[PDB]
Amino acid sequence: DPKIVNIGAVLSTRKHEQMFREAVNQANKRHASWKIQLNATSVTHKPNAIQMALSVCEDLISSQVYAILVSHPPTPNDHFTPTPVSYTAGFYRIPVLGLTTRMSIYSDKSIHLSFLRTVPPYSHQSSVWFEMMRVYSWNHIILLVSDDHEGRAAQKRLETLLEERESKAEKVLQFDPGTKNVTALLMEAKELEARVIILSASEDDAATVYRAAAMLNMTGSGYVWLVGEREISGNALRYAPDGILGLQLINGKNESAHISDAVGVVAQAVHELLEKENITDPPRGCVGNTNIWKTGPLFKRVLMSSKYADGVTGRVEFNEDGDRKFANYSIMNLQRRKLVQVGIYNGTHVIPNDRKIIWPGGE
Amino acid sequence: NIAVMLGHSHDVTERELRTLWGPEQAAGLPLDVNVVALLMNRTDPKSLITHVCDLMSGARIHGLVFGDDTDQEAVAQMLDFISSHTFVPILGIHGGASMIMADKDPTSTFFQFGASIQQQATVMLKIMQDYDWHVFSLVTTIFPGYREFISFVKTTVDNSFVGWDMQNVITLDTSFEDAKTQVQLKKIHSSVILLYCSKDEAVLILSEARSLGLTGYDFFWIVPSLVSGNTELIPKEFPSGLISVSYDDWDYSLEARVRDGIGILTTAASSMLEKFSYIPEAKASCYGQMERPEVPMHTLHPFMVNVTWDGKDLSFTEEGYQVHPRLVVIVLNKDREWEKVGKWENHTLSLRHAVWPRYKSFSDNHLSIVTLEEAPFVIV
Repeated sequence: DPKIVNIGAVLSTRKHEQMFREAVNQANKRHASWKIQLNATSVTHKPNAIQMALSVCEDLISSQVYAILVSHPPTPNDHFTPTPVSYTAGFYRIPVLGLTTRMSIYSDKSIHLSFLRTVPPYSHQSSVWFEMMRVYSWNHIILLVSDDHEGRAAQKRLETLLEERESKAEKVLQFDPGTKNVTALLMEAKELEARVIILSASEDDAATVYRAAAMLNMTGSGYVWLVGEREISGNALRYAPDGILGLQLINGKNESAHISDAVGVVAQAVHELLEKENITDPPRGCVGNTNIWKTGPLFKRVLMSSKYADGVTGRVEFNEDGDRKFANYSIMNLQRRKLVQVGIYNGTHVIPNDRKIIWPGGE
Repeated sequence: NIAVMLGHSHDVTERELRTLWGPEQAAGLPLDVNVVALLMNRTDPKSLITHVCDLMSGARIHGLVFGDDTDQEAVAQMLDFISSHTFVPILGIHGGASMIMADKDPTSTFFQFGASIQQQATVMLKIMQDYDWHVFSLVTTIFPGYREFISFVKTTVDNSFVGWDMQNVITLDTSFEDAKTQVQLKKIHSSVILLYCSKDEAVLILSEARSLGLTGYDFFWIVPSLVSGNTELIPKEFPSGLISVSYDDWDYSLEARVRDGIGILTTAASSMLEKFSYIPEAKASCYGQMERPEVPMHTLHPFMVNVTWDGKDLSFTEEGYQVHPRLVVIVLNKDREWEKVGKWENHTLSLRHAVWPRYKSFSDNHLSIVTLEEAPFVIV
């Protein structure tokens, strides 16, 4: 006879909730149905944070879940989507999955000790920076950073990669986030021996840096640019010199494929795990219990090593830190607006297209 | 104002006796404030949220000096979240709200007074060089903070002229059954071993290492906190003589910690009134949030970072680092207990042992030459 398990958690909108339900029903028809059923629940987002924490604790209590999906809401530019949920599920050892939450704070494991995600964060963008510059004959590098967390992570990853090849950068000129004057920093950067400015800012800061560099006569005639995924979308695209290489992720704004891949991998892991010793049901209540269950870390360990092959996004596999390995970025280059695709990177696998590359200036 | 929550899970030494005096003392910062207290029980997220929200109905211009007793790690994080989306500065004292978390959101205000891992490493390097050992290895395992631990250790080693011998960095991360662990254990040959693991990982590593013989009469282990708990709950397989450092609890009692917290809050209020002449409140509502954007009126952030009390100064900085923590160094006793040698009070260690007692590890030519100064033969 079947045993009921209740994976399923917060989504964005009602249409997404119905899509999640149909996806889990699809995941039931394949393989087992006479031992395990795994019906799913849902609940939508709310503006107030404490209300969301109370709602997610209700969700934990009333169903005794085994995992949690935490896809981001439709109101952007908050980065708040998974944090409150995570903390609650961090109290116990029930893993949660992220869907579109590309940020670098969650990559830590001393502060979000029960978090997974099927998207790669920005440090891998630094890695592709290094791979392209290494095979492009450009080994100088002069990188700019905003004094925050994500900038520090990106710079640490880039320098760590650069150490193995035994090279060195030129400057780590960093600027205060959300500031208004950056003229002095650009002026200081002008008189050096570098031409490969690399910046990883956040939207409006990148826009104001674009404006300042435009005024200071830095665009064109050498001094080629590079920019991260978020540095060319939004208002930043308005203020931009020709020749940027605004690297960006392919099939990342979509969420249908991600819901499919997540339910597939979770179901596979559960069917792999219920062949074990005595497993305890997860805690419920939220008011009468205060202990973590024993089979939490074992479940996370099982989930970590899992190779869902036949998916919509390829061989999804999990790097040991909890991120997603082997993504596919599209190196969109700009020329007379309307960013035009120029190549494809797939992990030590950078391959250009047959199109034409123009640099700042036009030479 | 200023409310304190407790409930005496273990130490029932409280009742109304805790709610005694406080800001009155001899402090010259009087206003419409009280010393309201509260008792509670074991903490769960729903109960904790509800209790703090209920206290927010009266704690208009107040704060909380909450303390815990358990070892659940998420307690500090939940406290951080509450402090974030309530604008009420709070502190942590005992146990659960005592392990310092690495990073905090800028739009938050709370400062637990534990001690940073880097501070522990600095004190440990100080004591190691004081005994002039220098050569050492850095066997460890995979665990959060291990990478920054290693990098900080290396950078601190390189940025001085005393000449540490750096070698034998071991970072085994492949379980404990293959040949890599065996060869890594066999390769080390020094007498000073520095480990860093997580509780049962450290005990399993030591149980493997004792069978190799690295646990003789001339070896040291200086494990950083980690395997210390909050009592004398050392595992039975911990042989003896394990050097460690930890936060002090016997030269510092909670009855004084609460007094220090009350004084810090009152001094911060006095500074705010001396610089802003008005302290508003934030007692709108706990529930029904997401109804107002940021409002930087009387943020405590600039009014605490350089605050002393009754001469004694314990001002914090950025994160929960208190600049002057009362770290204490302990050793494992013969009767499976923790000793108390030296106290990190000033930048000097002020140790008690002139020479090392040569603790028996498990259950030879150094002598005493005596001479006095005389003539151009011995010079003082």
